[PDB]
Amino acid sequence: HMGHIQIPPGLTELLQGYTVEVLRQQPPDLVDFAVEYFTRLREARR
Amino acid sequence: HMGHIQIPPGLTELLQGYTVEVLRQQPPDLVDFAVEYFTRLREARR
Repeated sequence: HMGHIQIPPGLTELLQGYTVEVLRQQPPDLVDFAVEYFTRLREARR
Repeated sequence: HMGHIQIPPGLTELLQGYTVEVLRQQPPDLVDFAVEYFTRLREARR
């Protein structure tokens, strides 16, 4: 349970957008906003 | 719909932990991991 790699792929871009959203609409809460925004991202293509 | 501030409070620390989790357990997916980890954070205190 130690691992030898420390580079989260697709983590930068994804997070980046976050700052672009939470700021373009400063939500009343992040935790909840993170679950709603991401929970939907799974069905984005829809 | 423009806003004049650009500093998400409580956003750094929160995100920081993320990198500490997604890396200490490289999940099979971030989006879903973001919704599960955060969706639960709301009931953390529990």
